[PDB]
Amino acid sequence: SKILVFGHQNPDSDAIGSSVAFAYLAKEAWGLDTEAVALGTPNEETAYVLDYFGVQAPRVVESAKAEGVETVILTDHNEFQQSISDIKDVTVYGVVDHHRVANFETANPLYMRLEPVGSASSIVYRMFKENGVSVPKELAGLLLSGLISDTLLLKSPTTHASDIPVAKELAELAGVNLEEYGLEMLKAGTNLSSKTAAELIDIDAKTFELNGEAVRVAQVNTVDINDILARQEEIEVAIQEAIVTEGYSDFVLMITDIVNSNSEILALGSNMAKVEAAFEFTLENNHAFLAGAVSRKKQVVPQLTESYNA
Amino acid sequence: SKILVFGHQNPDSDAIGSSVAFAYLAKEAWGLDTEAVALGTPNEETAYVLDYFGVQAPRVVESAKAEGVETVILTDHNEFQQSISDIKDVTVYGVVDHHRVANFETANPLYMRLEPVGSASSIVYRMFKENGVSVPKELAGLLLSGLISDTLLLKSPTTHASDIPVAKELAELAGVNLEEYGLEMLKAGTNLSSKTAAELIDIDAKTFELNGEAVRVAQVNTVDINDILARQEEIEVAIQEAIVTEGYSDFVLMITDIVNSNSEILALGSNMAKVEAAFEFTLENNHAFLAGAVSRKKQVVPQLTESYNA
Ligand SMILES: N[C@@H](Cc1c[nH]c2ccccc12)C(=O)O
Ligand SMILES: N[C@@H](Cc1c[nH]c2ccccc12)C(=O)O
Ligand SMILES: [Mg+2]
Ligand SMILES: [Mg+2]
Ligand SMILES: [Mn+2]
Ligand SMILES: [Mn+2]
Ligand SMILES: [Mn+2]
Ligand SMILES: [Mn+2]
Repeated sequence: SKILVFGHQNPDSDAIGSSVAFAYLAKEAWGLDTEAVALGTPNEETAYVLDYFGVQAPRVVESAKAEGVETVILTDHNEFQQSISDIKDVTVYGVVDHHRVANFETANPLYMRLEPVGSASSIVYRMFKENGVSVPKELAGLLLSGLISDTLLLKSPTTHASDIPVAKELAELAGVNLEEYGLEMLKAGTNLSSKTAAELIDIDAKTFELNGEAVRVAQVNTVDINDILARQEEIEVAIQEAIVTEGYSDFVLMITDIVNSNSEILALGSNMAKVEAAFEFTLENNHAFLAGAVSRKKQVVPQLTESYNA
Repeated sequence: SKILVFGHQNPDSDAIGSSVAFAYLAKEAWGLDTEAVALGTPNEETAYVLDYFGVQAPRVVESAKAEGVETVILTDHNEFQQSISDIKDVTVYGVVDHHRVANFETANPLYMRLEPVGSASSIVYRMFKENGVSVPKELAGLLLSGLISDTLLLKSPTTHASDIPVAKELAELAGVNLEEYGLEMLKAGTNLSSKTAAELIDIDAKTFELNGEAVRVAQVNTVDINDILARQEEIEVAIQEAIVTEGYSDFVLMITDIVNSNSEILALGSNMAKVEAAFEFTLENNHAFLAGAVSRKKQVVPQLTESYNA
């Protein structure tokens, strides 16, 4: 009785790693019929991880029905609007995630395992351990990347103390130096020249349903804010097209400096006041600086989730 | 930083056991400041368990604000309408449960641990084991009861294979014979003479939000269906009062024979067709027989959840 295992739309290092990693555990521990698949082309960062360990990027799926499957397992997400296209007409078997919970419901009791930690991979790893399954080296690689990717080499305000031992142990199992491998994959994600302003606002974006509204929050990684601020024009022309065509209410863009841990916010839409409220700032020409922010999940989502209700 | 730990409204053996059991683990494993409390007077069954092991029933709480607490941990439930009165203005720290998920959302990532097993207590026990904490005898007692109560001495279609070892091991730790203690507590819950038809429809009931509707599903334990069917009149007079006063759309009552594993369904409301659909049966005089049903969570909820949508 076949089961797909996947990450969210616009899939990322953590999203792919955790998902793939686990389809393996499930088979070996409980002899389930799990096949890890994904909902998109890997990003430039994941590409590098995938090629660095010589794993093939997981095939891209359309809908469960297309695969003739009714039962799934979600990793790194749970919000129905972020999931596979036909998530309403399937059974969720199990969820392994590290996000807040919204727009998620079921008919029957499932397995869930959510912990608030720096990645969804740190959990899958910990779970490999509870069931005495040895991690192949190459999954130790993916999993690790997942954790580096998500935490920005263990310095995001999402890094939990539980992550640190997890780091040592994985790096070792992968045969890389942590400090040394970390920078060189993180670099691979800051190359934004291969991307047109259309694709750019959509390397890493998610839809949120705040209080009636569809708000779409996107993030990019860079070493220099003004590179993207020099592309402001097209970037905005692209953003507008998205809001019209998709029926978003607003769009929010985090231009994160991973070297200094800051972001610039670029936002347009009908609810600008709701945005400024969430950030105690002023959009000068559609944007503003936000000092020390790198986490969408801890420094963006909760705040919007509040000022859109208030 | 104080944290309440509790079961659902109309609290039961599993609801109290699991909740109490865990407030202990949390303290001893992670030194949290958890105090187990509950939202009602124990039922006649739990009473017997509580007195059999000499534990005091947990104080009854009004609202978190009344206790000056903002952070909670839910066991044996998750549906906001089944929880403490002010669950919207608190932070959910963690959830340990074995039900489907609905009407549940958060602002931040939490701990969840849901598994589909015969009780929420079988999970707390298993969890005591992952963290090398010895269970006091008397918590081994509560936990066990929780699992017996919920499964009807391991014969409900909710008993998982994972429950059986859990049973042996707990019974032993409690110093009771499983077969022998099981019947004598289960008996304690079938005494429905101490209850007026008002209280009767509300020993064990939960509200469900199916597709706009408020449907309220109640269950009783008996050794003889016709005892309750002989009380039909008042029982119905009481039911009506509930539907008017609360603004339910319909009421459903499972008259479960725990000796033979059957239930009689007694239902009134605006959506009778939606009910009959879910059960392939005909209400003769507001009721009908349903052969082999004992589980609200596996044989009632999913079916309504479907015919109310269909
Ligand atoms: N078959 C697995 C199911 C499971 C356990 N934990 C999970 C977490 C997520 C998804 C599925 C699971 C088991 O017996 O343990
Ligand atoms: N403080 C606990 C938190 C926790 C783990 N599992 C949980 C399940 C439910 C609620 C809380 C928890 C820990 O460090 O592990
Ligand atoms: Mg991310
Ligand atoms: Mg029950
Ligand atoms: Mn992710
Ligand atoms: Mn992640
Ligand atoms: Mn319960
Ligand atoms: Mn229960």
